[PDB]
This record gives sequence, structure tokens and C-alpha cells, in this order.
Amino acid sequence: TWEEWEKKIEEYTKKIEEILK
Amino acid sequence: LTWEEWEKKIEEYTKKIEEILK
Amino acid sequence: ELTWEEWEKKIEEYTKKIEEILK
Amino acid sequence: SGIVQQQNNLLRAIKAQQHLLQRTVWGIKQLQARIL
Amino acid sequence: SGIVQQQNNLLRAIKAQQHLLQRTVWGIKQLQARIL
Amino acid sequence: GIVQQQNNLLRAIKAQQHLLQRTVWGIKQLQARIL
Repeated sequence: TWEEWEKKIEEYTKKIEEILK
Repeated sequence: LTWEEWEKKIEEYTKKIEEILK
Repeated sequence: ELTWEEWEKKIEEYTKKIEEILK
Repeated sequence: SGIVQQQNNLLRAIKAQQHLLQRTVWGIKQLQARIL
Repeated sequence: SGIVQQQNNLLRAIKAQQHLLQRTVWGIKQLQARIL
Repeated sequence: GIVQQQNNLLRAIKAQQHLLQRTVWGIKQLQARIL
């Protein structure tokens, strides 16, 4: 599902930005 | 380059990366 | 609002920026 | 903040970027199936 | 060029690859909206 | 050690760069097909 897909995108995105602070 | 050659090249590099993170 | 051709250039810009950092 | 912690940090960023990349692959494949 | 310099190199490459990843996400979402 | 871990990260980033290029190619393929 694109709704499922969209959420995982913004999940892993903010996880990365937190890692690169 | 076909979409079948694209899928394999992806999976090829995919397994190559995960094996690096072993 | 970013247009495909402005998108293509930004790809190339950052791509070359990667090769320069590795190479 | 030492070299060891930062290496652990970069590893984690790559691990998280690998998950992002996989999800983009799935998206392209989906579109390719619908378009073609 | 040494461990410190190589670590800064890797950090910079990872940061720019994240810019790449974000732009591929934007491209997929553009296609997906147009298709659907 | 740290040296063998840095070499690992270098190889992983370079191969991940290969991946990104081919996913760019896919987006460009679909985009050219639509327009």
C-alpha cells in the first residue's frame, strides 16, 4: 500500500536525520 | 538495459551491501 | 514546484559531488 | 564523539539509508508494473 | 590520508547521498501522483 | 579494528552509489515514458 509505503519513508527519513543530527 | 536486467543488478548490489554489513 | 529538469541537474550535481569525495 | 563512536554512527546511517533505498526500489517496481 | 580525514570523507559522502535519496523519493511521489 | 571498519564503510557506500544510480535510471525511464 502506498499509505504503508509513505509512512515507512518518513519513518526511515527522520531516523537518518536524527543520526546525522 | 531491460527492466529484468535492472532487477537483477539491484538484487546483486543489494546482497553485496548486506553482506558487507555482516 | 521543482520541475523535472531542475531535478535531473540536482541529481548530477550531488552525484559528481559524491565521486569527488570518494575519488 | 571519539573515532569509534562516529564509525558506529556512520554504520547506522548507512544501515538506515539501505532501508530507505529498498523502499524506493519497491516504489519504482510498482510504478513499472502499472505503467508497463 | 589517515583515519580522521577518511572519516570526514565518509560523513560528507553519506550526507550527500541522503540528498540524493530525498530527491529520488520526490521523483517517485511525483510519478505516483501523476499515475494515480 | 577501525581500519578494517572504515574500508567496509567505503565499499558499502560505493556499492550503494551504484544502487542509487540505477534507481535514478528507473525514475528517468518511467518519467520519459509518461512525458
